[PDB]
Amino acid sequence: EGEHQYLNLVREILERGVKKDDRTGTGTLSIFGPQMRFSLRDDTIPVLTTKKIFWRGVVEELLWFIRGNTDAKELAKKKIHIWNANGSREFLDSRGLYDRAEGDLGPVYGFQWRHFGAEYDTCSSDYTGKGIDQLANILKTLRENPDDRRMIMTAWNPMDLHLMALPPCHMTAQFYVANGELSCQLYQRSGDVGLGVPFNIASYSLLTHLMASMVGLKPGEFILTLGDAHIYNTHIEVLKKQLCRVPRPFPKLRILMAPEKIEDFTIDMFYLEGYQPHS
Amino acid sequence: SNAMEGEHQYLNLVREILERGVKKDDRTGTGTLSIFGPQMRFSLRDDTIPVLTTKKIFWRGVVEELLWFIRGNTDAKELAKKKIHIWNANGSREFLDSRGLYDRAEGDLGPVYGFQWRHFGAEYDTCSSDYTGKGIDQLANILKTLRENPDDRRMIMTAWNPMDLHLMALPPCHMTAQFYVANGELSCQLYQRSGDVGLGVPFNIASYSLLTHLMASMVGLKPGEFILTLGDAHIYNTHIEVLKKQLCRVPRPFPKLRILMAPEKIEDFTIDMFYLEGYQPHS
Ligand SMILES: O=c1ccn([C@H]2C[C@H](O)[C@@H](COP(=O)(O)O)O2)c(=O)[nH]1
Ligand SMILES: O=c1ccn([C@H]2C[C@H](O)[C@@H](COP(=O)(O)O)O2)c(=O)[nH]1
Repeated sequence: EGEHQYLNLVREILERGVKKDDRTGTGTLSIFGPQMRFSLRDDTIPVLTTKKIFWRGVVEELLWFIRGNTDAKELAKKKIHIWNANGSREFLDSRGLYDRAEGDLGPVYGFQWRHFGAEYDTCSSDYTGKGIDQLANILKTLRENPDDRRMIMTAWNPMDLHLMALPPCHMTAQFYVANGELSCQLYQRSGDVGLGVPFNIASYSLLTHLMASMVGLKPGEFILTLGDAHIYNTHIEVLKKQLCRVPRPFPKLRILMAPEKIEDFTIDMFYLEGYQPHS
Repeated sequence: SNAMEGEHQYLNLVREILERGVKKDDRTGTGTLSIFGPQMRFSLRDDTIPVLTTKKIFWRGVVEELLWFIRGNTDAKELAKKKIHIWNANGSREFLDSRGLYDRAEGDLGPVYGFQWRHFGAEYDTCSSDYTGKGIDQLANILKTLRENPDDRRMIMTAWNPMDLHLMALPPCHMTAQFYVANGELSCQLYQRSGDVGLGVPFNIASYSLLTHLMASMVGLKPGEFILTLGDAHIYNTHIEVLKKQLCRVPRPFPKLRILMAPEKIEDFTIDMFYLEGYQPHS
């Protein structure tokens, strides 16, 4: 049912979610363990049509993850300011990272993907050949042994959590191949269904399409498995309004080229075709 | 996944892989029927524990393997002493040599499951080594969080340590678990990257459901649900006919777990402290 899976999850949380408080104390409606499956066949990419998704933000954040970058200032340079708050002096101080420079998020997401286990210094440091390159290893495995049942990429490193501005949310992904098609399952421990989740869906779906082009496979499915899937009490009314919007068909991703190395992908190499969101 | 489908979810999953699974080769290439991403949900309410009734589950094996994980133990010889021989093959001289672990003593599985639960990040020496206060005790940290901040969305326990994989006899299967609390009920979701639906999966279901029941008793919570999320869910070509025969079996109601006491520390639980009530499997 495509987008209707997302909209039915919103509906389910509104109707059956339990009243649960978050870190600050801000209330949520919550359910545990829901799953959503999106077809990536016929170039489809699940970018929501009932709300306009910040596609440029999705792309730049992903490429920044793929490069193994952790400097929020590098995103701020591209006019993507989604990570600036968690890289602020006041926020880093609140986490006990007083020595850490402004915008230096620590060994978050991408650093774990490309350099798992490497000793973190700063965001500007040279990490070439440091730690375990999980992403490069998955790409080599998809080319040489696509039936492998261990194609895991994790950002969940218990030893580095204290060094991160925030612990990973979209924490573990698994890759799978069947009938020349690449599928991805993301385990996400916590999901703000109203804000973060639509962005995570577009992000990992883009990652799967990009990875498929790297290894001569076709995109299959993207599965999002959530832990605590919740709606903030402040979002209920705006989400109720979004539920009345009739979805339009999902856009198609057009990849113009794939470079030799996945970290050399630029926003110019691919684009959304027929993206018609509600205004 | 729907909680009150009980054992029918499992029988529907077997039927699903049988009818819709793709022909996929494994490590050796023995052949499987495979599907990606299926989920099962089991209610642990009213003391229910999802131990399959369409096939007899080795309950004593489930229990002793779990307690051995909870203790952070990795010596297959310690399991063998309890007449549980399920890990003996992967601890054998021939198998350890096949993994390039020639220096490794027989039965020493390396930093597998339980060692990661209790000592994530600790430097592994042998199975007999003293690891008291070494590495990150994920299980003890989850238990403290369940007592102090049950709404926490970071109660993760992982065995997936990329740096230790080469030291293990086998990479972790049941790799990451998340805990959750709502209305005084404890739920567990397990992410399992690979599942042999015919053999390992029924055992993993009973194992993590037992762990949830045990953890709840430790922290004054009631068991809620156990969610199993699979990556590659498969059936080996050699099991197709035996599984088709199991599909003709009508499930009986699930047994109930009776916990007599909970010790101060979870690693001090013994098989004598709890038992299965009304377990009626097909013979
Ligand atoms: O990619 C992300 C990152 C964060 N969040 C949301 C989930 C929670 O509402 C919040 C993080 O809070 P904790 O789960 O860490 O408490 O941000 C997402 O939805 N997606
Ligand atoms: O707790 C476990 C451990 C293993 N397996 C099965 C899954 C696979 O059939 C096999 C392990 O093989 P790989 O996924 O590592 O290739 O054992 C399970 O079902 N459950």
